Amino acid sequence: EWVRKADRAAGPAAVLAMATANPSNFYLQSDFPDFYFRVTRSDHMSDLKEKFKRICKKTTVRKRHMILTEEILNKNPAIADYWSPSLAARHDLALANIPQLGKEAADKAIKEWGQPKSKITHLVFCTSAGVLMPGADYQLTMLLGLNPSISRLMLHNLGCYAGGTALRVAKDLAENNGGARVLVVCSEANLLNFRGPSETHIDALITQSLFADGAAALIVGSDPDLQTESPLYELISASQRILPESEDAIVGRLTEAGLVPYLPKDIPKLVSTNIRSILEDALAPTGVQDWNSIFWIIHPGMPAILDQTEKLLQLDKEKLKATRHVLSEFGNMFSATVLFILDQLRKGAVAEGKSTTGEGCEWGVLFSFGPGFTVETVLLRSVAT
Amino acid sequence: EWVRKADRAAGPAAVLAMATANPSNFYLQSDFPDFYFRVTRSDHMSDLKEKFKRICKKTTVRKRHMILTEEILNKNPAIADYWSPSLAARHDLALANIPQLGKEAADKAIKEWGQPKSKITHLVFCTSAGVLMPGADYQLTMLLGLNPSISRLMLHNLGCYAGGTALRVAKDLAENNGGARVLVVCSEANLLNFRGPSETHIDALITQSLFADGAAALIVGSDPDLQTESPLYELISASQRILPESEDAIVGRLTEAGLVPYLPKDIPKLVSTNIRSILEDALAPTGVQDWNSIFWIIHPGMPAILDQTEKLLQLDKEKLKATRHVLSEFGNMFSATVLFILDQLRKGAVAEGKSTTGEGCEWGVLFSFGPGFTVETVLLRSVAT
Repeated sequence: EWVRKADRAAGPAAVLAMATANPSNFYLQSDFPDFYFRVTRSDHMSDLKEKFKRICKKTTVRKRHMILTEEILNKNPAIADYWSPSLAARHDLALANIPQLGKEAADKAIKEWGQPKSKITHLVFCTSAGVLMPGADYQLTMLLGLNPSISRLMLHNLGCYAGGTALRVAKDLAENNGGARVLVVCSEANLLNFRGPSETHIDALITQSLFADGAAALIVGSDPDLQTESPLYELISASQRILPESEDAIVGRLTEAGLVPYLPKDIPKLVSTNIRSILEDALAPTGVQDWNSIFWIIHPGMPAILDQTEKLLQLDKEKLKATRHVLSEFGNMFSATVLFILDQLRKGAVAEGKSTTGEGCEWGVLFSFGPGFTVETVLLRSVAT
Repeated sequence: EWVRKADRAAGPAAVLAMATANPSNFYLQSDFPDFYFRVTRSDHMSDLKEKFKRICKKTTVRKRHMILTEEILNKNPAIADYWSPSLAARHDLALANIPQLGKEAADKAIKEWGQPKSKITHLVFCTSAGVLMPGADYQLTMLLGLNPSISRLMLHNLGCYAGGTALRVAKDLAENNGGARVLVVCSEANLLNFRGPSETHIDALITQSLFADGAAALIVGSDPDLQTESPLYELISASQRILPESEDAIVGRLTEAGLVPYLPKDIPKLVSTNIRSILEDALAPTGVQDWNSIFWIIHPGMPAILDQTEKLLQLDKEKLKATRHVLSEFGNMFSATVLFILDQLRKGAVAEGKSTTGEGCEWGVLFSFGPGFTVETVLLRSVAT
């Protein structure tokens, strides 16, 4: 059966360009326990700093970019406390930084893409760093001079899986609308989550060892003009799932003092229990049988999950190389992290001279997660280099 | 040119079912100035109550449903103050009420629809009443027993235009995915916006005369099974637009004390300046030339805009009947209001015995607005009754 093309697109959505950006300011992880416990006026919790020193080392993170400088925290001490009224201050920083960081990545993706901005017909903007009305999607549209008639989808506070949601959304936008070009921006920062330490909230302390700032921007479109556009990946399928028996696994409470996390259930075991059949279902239409014949993007919000999945599916230790590089060099930038990893995977495949944007593989899987417990899974097809 | 149907849908997205729900508790507008100034411990502002009495009369609102009872406000006095730290309390009420109110409307829409819940493949959930992680989309999925693999899009804090966004989103979800059935829920309440009066913030006081609680639920799907499903409307086009010279027209600041509005620019003039060409562009593919040969849904967040548009396009005074009925009986329920109006328009067309779900008209326009200044415009096609 055939249908008239009419106003729709013929073929699957493709990533046509990708780029990332971060705040200029960064912290080496080796320096962070000292910096953190100083600026939060918590140097007296010697035994807690010792726990934090161990937490920070086991993250395998090396540096993290952050908007929050010692100077900004000094001018906003409520942000540095464990729990003081500070939401308005955090949202003032979000308005000054999140759309701007998104534009830095968007400029670079549009440059790689090579087409004029006026051909962008849709914008998907994800952030958990600040609820703005109008949103950062609006502010970015104004800063970039995009068409005022652009179709925007603003995704506030989905949490760490939203990079998968953004691709899932962009796929239908691109495929249903002939000529549509979708600018996808995940722009993230710890502005809502950053706070001082508490001996009674170790979960919250662990998040201070991992979360970081950064933005990723993509152009997604179907029916590429192969004379002016160069696909990097195809978005073949995109699915979302609540895992069984995962009620309240990850909760984020938005309060007067910003975002406060609550993580009672064991996240690594939840993923291990379910990852295999989720990826089997994803790979079912490809006829792949070797876990090592595909490329990998796994959200690294809990580094232990990377090791455990690697062992479980018996992956070649180079499979998660791009994933671990981003974790080491940038930390967990919330929903943007899997898109950083995608770009790093592409750049390493090209630099190392492989045959496909998927490190020589044809098929690939992108997997991220967050509150629900929710898992976003994307089936990707590489392109010949 | 033709394309293989493959996994996509053949025809345009259709509304297949619709229903609404509200909190049991309501307030007659004639009683509200007394109730409001009492519970906010503000009876001493006699001159402000007098302004409020006049504001409430000119709204043309008759009743409003609200979660907030005198009892709840007594147990949460910070909510009743103009500006006291209260976000966590407001979000506790959101978690206890917003997904639940959405389920009340969803149950009724699914009943009208007549198919099993397990055929729902997508959920679009809009609210500005509380940022939850996981969102009310998750909570509703759990309360309704929807498939854990449902594709959800959670839309937090877009503001009053999100009813148009929800239809715009559902359209692409339905049309790009063969067999997809999209549950659309706008569930809204004043939980973030409700506060005591200030002589120095008249804008905030006006919003207390209009905002109300309610949920609307729709089933949206392409390729209806005409032996089991009965389309009510077709979603023919859906567009979003930032109006020129409208920077900061509507701003909503999410603070320690909840949502605080800021409305410097003149909203009625902004709409009047731009409405006509926006609707002409919407109607361009229909060949309609008579503004009175189409049916109407206009977001009634500012009642003055209804009169002014009516005069400007010289509408038959019955055109905005369904719109004004919802405003009178329910007030402004944020993004849900245009969907209430759509359902009222359908119910009145059937009850009054007209030839189409569009009061006998073929084409219709749905127009809502909010921060940006953003306008969402939907072109609807009715169905023979």
